Amino acid sequence: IPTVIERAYDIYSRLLKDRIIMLGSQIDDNVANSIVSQLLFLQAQDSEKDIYLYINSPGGSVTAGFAIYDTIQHIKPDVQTICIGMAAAMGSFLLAAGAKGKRFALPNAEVMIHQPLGGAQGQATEIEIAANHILKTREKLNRILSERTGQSIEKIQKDTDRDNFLTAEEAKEYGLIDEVMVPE
Amino acid sequence: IPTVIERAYDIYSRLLKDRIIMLGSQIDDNVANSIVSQLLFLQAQDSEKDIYLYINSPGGSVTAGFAIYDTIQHIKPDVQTICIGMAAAMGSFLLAAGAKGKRFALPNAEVMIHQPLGGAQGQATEIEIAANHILKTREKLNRILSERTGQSIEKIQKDTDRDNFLTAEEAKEYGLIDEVMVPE
Amino acid sequence: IPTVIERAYDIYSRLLKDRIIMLGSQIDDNVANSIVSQLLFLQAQDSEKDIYLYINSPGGSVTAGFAIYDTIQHIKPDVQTICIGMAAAMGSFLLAAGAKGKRFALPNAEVMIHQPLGGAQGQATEIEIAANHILKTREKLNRILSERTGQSIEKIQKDTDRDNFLTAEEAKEYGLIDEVMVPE
Amino acid sequence: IPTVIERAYDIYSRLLKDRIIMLGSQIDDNVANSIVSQLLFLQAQDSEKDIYLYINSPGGSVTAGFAIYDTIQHIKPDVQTICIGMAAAMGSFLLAAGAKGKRFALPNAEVMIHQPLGGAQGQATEIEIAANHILKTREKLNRILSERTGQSIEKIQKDTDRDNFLTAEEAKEYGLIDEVMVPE
Amino acid sequence: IPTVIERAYDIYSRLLKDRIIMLGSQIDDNVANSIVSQLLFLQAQDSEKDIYLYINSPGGSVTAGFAIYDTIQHIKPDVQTICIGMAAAMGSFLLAAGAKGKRFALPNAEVMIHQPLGGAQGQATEIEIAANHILKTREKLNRILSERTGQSIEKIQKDTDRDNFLTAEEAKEYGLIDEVMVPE
Amino acid sequence: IPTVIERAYDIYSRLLKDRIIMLGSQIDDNVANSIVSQLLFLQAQDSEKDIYLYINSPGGSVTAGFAIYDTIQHIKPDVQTICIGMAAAMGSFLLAAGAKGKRFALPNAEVMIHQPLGGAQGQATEIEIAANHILKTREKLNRILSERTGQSIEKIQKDTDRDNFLTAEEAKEYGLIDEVMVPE
Amino acid sequence: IPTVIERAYDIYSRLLKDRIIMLGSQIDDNVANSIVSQLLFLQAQDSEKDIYLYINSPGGSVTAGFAIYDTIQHIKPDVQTICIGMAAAMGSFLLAAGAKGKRFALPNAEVMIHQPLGGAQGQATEIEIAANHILKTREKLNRILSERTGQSIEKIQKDTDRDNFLTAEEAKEYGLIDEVMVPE
Amino acid sequence: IPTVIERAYDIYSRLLKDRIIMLGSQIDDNVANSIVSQLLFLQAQDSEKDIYLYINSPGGSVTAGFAIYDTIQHIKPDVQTICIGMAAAMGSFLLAAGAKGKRFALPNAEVMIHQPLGGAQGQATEIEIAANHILKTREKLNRILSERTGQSIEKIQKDTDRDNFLTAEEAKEYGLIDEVMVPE
Amino acid sequence: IPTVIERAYDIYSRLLKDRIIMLGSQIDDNVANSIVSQLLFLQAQDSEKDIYLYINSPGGSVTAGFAIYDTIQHIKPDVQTICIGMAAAMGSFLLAAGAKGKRFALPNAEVMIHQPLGGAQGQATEIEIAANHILKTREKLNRILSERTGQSIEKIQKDTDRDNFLTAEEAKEYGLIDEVMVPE
Amino acid sequence: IPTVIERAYDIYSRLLKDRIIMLGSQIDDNVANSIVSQLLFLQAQDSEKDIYLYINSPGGSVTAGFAIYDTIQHIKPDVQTICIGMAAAMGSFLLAAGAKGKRFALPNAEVMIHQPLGGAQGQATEIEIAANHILKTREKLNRILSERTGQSIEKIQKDTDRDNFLTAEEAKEYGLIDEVMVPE
Amino acid sequence: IPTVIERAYDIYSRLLKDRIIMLGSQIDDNVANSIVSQLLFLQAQDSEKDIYLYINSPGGSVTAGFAIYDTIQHIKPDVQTICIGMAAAMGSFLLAAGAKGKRFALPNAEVMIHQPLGGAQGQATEIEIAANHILKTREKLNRILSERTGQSIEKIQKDTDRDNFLTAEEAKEYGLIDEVMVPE
Repeated sequence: IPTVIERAYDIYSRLLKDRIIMLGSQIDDNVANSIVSQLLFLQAQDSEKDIYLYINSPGGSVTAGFAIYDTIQHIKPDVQTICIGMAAAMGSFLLAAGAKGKRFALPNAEVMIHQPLGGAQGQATEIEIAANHILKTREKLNRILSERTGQSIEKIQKDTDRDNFLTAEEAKEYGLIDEVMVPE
Repeated sequence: IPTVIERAYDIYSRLLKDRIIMLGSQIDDNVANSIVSQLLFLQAQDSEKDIYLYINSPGGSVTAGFAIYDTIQHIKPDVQTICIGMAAAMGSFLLAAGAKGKRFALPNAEVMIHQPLGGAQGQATEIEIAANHILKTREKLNRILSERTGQSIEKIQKDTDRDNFLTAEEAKEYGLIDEVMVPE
Repeated sequence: IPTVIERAYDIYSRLLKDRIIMLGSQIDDNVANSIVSQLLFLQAQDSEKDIYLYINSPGGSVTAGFAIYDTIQHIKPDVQTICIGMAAAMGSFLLAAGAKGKRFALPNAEVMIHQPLGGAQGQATEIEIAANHILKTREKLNRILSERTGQSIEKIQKDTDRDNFLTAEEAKEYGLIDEVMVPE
Repeated sequence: IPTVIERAYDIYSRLLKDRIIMLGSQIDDNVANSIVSQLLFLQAQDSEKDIYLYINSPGGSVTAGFAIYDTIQHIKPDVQTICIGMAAAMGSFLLAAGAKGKRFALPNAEVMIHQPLGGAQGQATEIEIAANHILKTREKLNRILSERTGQSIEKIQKDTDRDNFLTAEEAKEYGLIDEVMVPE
Repeated sequence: IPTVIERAYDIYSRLLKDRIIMLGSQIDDNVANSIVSQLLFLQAQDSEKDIYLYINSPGGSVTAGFAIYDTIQHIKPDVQTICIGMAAAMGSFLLAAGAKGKRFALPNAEVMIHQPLGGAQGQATEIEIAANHILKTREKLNRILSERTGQSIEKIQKDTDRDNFLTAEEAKEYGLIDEVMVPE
Repeated sequence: IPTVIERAYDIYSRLLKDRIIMLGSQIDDNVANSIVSQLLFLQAQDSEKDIYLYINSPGGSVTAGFAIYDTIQHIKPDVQTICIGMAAAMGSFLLAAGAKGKRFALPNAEVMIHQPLGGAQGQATEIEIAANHILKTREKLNRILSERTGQSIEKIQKDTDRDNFLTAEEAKEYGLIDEVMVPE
Repeated sequence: IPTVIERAYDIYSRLLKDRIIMLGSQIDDNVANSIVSQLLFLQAQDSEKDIYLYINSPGGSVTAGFAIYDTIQHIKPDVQTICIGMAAAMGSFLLAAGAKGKRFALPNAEVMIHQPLGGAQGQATEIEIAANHILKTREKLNRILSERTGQSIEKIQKDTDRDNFLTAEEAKEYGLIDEVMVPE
Repeated sequence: IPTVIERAYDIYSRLLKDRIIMLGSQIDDNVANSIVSQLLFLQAQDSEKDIYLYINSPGGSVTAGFAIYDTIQHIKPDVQTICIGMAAAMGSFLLAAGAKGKRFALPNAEVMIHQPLGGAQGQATEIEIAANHILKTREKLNRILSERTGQSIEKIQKDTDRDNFLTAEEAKEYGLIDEVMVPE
Repeated sequence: IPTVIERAYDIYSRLLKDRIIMLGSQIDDNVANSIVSQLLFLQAQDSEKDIYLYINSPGGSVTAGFAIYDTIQHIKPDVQTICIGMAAAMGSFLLAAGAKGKRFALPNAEVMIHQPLGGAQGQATEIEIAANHILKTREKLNRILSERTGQSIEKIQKDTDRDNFLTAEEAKEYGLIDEVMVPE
Repeated sequence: IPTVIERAYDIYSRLLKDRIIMLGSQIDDNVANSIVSQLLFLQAQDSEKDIYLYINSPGGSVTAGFAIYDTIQHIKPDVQTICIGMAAAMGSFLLAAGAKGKRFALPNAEVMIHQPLGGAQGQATEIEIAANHILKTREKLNRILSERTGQSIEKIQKDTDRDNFLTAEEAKEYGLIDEVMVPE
Repeated sequence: IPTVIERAYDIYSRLLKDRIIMLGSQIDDNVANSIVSQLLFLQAQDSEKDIYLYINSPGGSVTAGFAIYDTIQHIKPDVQTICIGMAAAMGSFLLAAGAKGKRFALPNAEVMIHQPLGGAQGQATEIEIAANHILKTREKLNRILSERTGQSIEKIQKDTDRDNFLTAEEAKEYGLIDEVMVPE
């Protein structure tokens, strides 16, 4: 909303100039499309200086999440992830997707992990196709999460059966983040 | 709707007196509950004289259908099934469930068979449970249909993949009915 | 709506006692189910004395109509058809379905014939299936109409491409009715 | 609404016993169907004693009106028509359709005549068919009205171009009624 | 819906005369009130001759179910339970509540068990109260179910975590029913 | 819903003949008005033989409840109260209002007590008047409840601050009922 | 809304130039995302000169509030908090989170504290998870509030059971603010 | 809406340059937030030259009003208030809040004072809290009004019981304004 | 949404300066019209340097898709296609439409192919026209897909009968893409 | 949507600078008013250099279409028409209206021709006026189409009776376009 | 919609620079306000050089029309009117209001004239007032139209009784326009 002088920016654009990206909403195709564009742009500016991705998100579309995830992995700069407020579902997935050693959460931020949600309507055959797809998506999520937390696929499976709320400390213990940023 | 004298009946009740049951609507728990009750009543009246079930139905709930199906098989009297207009989905299933040799259709009546429809919302686990259930329901339907038409399970599976519209002649050929009642 | 004494009837029931059936509405599964029931009941009462079906109807469900059509052909008594007001679409089909020599229309009654309407939603394959089904239903209707009017299938096809309004005299000329009842 | 003893009637049924029919609503297929049924019933009871049709109606379906009209002409008993309140559009058409010499109005009743209303949606071809039909219906209405009032088709055409409100005296002068019933 | 002569009954009341009760809908306060009232009436008629409760129900209100359950246990007559179609959730609970040795299902009937569903809105304190209540209700349900199936509380808890669909044979194996009524 | 023969009743009327009243719904003016009428009628029939009031109710209007409460106290017959399913709020108030020594609950019935709910919209002065009224209503309820359970006003006040769920045993311990009817 | 010249600003941006942030709305993810961004930007500009946060807010999302809270604590500059109008719920939480000695309220500003609100729908297990989470969230809030006011956890718990409205003086007395700014 | 050149302004901004603020709408949190910001900005520009607040408002949120009121009293410049059109409820409150000797109304402007409005939903306890809060708010309003008009608290209480419409002269007589600006 | 300095751009425009186009939404006439314009503009800028089209789309209008497809083939520069997130239906069609050797997907991107969806309402003749058109469209799509993947028309037809979800690797194996971009 | 630098343009304006006009939407009075303005402006710039009109449109208002049509014929520069995606109804009319020899379609673009659609509500007289108007409009359209394609009026009449889908090649064969632009 | 460079304009403003006004919408108070303003502006710029008013309008408010009409007559420059597409009702009124000798239509443009439309609700006296006013407005319209076309008031009255559609040639013959602009 508010504007800054230098030429005129909105507050987010001003921060973007310092290689900061704010994710402050649910993740859908628009948000993903914006985040990805910001990442590509920041790389084209300087492919050495690393990027800061603040995350306060309830989650959202799994494929939209992957567009962000893959883009983070694909670019040269390290992307630091900093969780403020809440990082849930696909949000926490992205939190854990920051460059290793540079994934943070503020002391009172919360992390939640759980299985993906979906739906299927129609013929038995169609429902089967949808069910297979969502189960396959869960495997893919769990696999990549296993790699980035160091937890086994079996433990992830069990821990994400229902909503699982984690404190910043517990999140660190789990391997979703590296450090909880103690007040300076 | 209209009334007959003898004591006063509505037209359907009057026909019930002659052991005739009209199925003229979609199949849901109320309809099943009424059809089942009529069947049990008719048996208590006379367990020898057979029963006439006219069927003009687009189908409906699979479990509500099975209430009717199982009740037909469970009582002593033979239940003749006569398709007028249309017998689709669970409706055609019930057509096929009449006493062997006594399943009829009028010359211009239509029969349609296809796979069951359903839906699943929520977690991956939840969707899987629903998917398994509807696929299991399809096997059950196909198995019972195989027994009453004499067609193989494999053929039924292929033939019900999409909407399959059958003429009265084709329905006899298929083994869903025994005879097409030629005008007297 | 109104009641008659003898025991108490509604006006339609009173007329049913004289073997008169009123069709005064669009044709759907409920209406068909009731008309069919009346026909079956009337035959059980006396299978010789013929039946009077007055028709004032804009049409409706093709399958519902066939339930009626087939039942008329199936029972022993002749069913006279008498068109008052309007007999359109499936309504004029049934007008033409009365016993030969006993299909009437009052002088200012109207008849309208046209092709069947429908709809299809979804995948290309599904639309195809629906399209084939409605084309096949049209052939069925045209064939039967051909038989009852004496007009060729080709002429019927052409004449029902769009809405075709006929006067009582034109309907007689076409072979949909036999006589126009001149005022007594 | 209210009930009378003798066996139990509703008020309209009690009056039907005296060969009185009440038309107190707009004319549609249900209403027609009921009025027609009453007429046929009354004839079957006694084909000599004449019938009283009270009319208070804003009009309605032209075809539904013709069902009534043609039925009045077709039966043996004279039908007196007595306008109370308002007889408009198809309503006034029916008022004029009573047996000659026996078409009445009460002193403060109103009559209104005007052209038929309708609609057409779709392709140019479709609109043309609809336009032709409604113009033909207007000719039909004007022709019959000419016959019953004694006014020329050209005068009727001009007088019904817009809404035309008539007093009871003016209605008599026009030939829609024979007598205005002066208070006894 | 339909009527039987003897005096006039509706089909359900006619069956009630033979000590049969139909449960054909979801269970709520109205349904319970009715079922309870039936049971009380049947007992007052004869406290020896046992009662037949047909069940085809998706379930519903837990407390409404308990009104039924407790009334079954409270009256003198044995209450046979016969599952037709589907008995799910509180439905299957009532199925299992029949007199021991007299709990049946038809061959293609389905049974489903799962945990109770609820909701809580408002302050943290309020949500806690609601959570405690529903957990307590679960214990109550599992405890009584344990008693009637012979399965341990721990196994019930695990088996009802998600939707659990059972065939008639599986239901008997589980101890929800005693016999699957083979077609006679 | 269902009908019984003797002359024809609905099930509830048949039970009313045995002095049994079913309360199976929320309590509002209509329900109160009906229960009150049933009580007055039963008294007029026989002022000695006591009455049975089954209660499965989530509660409802406080004043409607009092109409019932006061009528119970005002009539000569003892009114037994039997809780099946759930008696909450004004429901449990009525439960406790039965003749002392004859207030029962079935083993798995639930009781819930809590403070009354309301609303006020408008001017400060208006809101004050509403607030005073609802607080005065709470005192009245607590006072009467104190008298019938033997618990102190202060204890009631504290125990009804939030929703308070009670088992049948707990309800007996509290003094809301006298006995829990163990299965016969 | 309005614009200021210097280059063009909206009024809020103009104030942001002087290190003033306006919180004039309910707190959600957008608002948090903006406030946080403003804070980060202000720090990058000058990490010594302190920041002014005006608060007129009814509250909102607890996690969104924490994103703000943690950011305030994380940055170098002191953040003064000044309550104008109303600071309620998470609003008053943030008011109390300003740098010690620099938390103000205007003389007629109001503060309101109460427990967090939430909801849970679904299975007993799911409701339990939600209940536990909100109860934990309350502990977290009470703990941090205890630290910043100097009141014991037990007192906070009691004082936030229901809505608790405080004047500016009472808020200072409570330790939510340090000073009430007397008119200059 | 319209734009002025100098650099481009909207009309309001152009006036803001001359230290004029327009309040032309109902008072809510946005409006207050904007007015407050304008006030703070104007002071930062020049803390001597006084400020013009034109008021045409039906009133609105009491707390939003107090954010404006307190900011007026807190800043150094005098704030002149000029009522054009209508100043009602919180609107007239703010009118009376301008610097003494500099509160104006145009000759035909209207002022209306009345008590505050609100609402309370829920438990008796909850309604009581809300009632107390709104009564306390009314005292606060009345007290501050008494101070600025010179009328006793008792007189204000009586005069604001219902809607009280005042002419500009009557408003001056009451002490809400100092002068009515006679046309120049 | 956010802004960049150099002159002021939005983030997408900034990327367009580097010949990058973002497709991050469903495909309709507006989106196509924008994408086409971007392509034409980029060619007028430089007809040698190739273009980057990122694709994260659920698909959409087939004709709108073809506007893009044809424009890609029509312009001189090579158009690289890079799938991030999901490319489904017409989305995946466009993916496969990039310059050969320059069609990519990120490791966790998904591709889905299936037949086109549509609808038909109205007369039999009209439905037939619609059915023919959509079948013809499917042939067109399969044919072009066959050319770009190197798979046979027959295999495409079978593979697209229902929803077919593909991993990045599977998509490469199919011939939809050339390379999966491994993290750098 | 996106912006280009040089001074700042939106992408369409940038293309307008090169005498390109995009028609990407249905045709109504706004769209027409814009396209017309663009044509007039482009002429005032340079009356020799010809203009490029890209067309992807489902059609729309016939009179709006004529505003565009007539303006194309009225200005000096040749207007090239290029169909991308789809040109239906009035869309395809405008496609055919480009300067002879300069009417193009991309290889997979579709063209559709059919009769105009409309509606008429009201009196018979009113419907007749509407019907005449739309028939006259069809003649006008067919006439002008005849002139530009070289097909006879009678052929156009027949070919546009229903929806008529054409490929790019077929469109060329028909004389709607001159060339199909083969990929360069 | 689109933008032109010189300083930046929208297309309409660019054309306004050349003294061209586009009327491409229904006429209401906004549209009138805008057109009027453009006229006053153009006059202030140069009161000699004449103005071009293009008209494609279905009509609208009669008083809004008159604001435009009177403004045209009041200003010094000649206003040419050019009808493109359609000029109906108040649209055609304005077309005829252009400077004599400078009222044009393009060859395929349509003109339609008819009486004004309105409505009146309420008391007999209120309806009378409305009726008188709309009749007086018709006289006013007809009188002015008479003056500008040279047709008599009686002919106008007759010709506008119903919708009257005119071709460009017919319009010229009627005197609504002077010339039809043949393609250059």
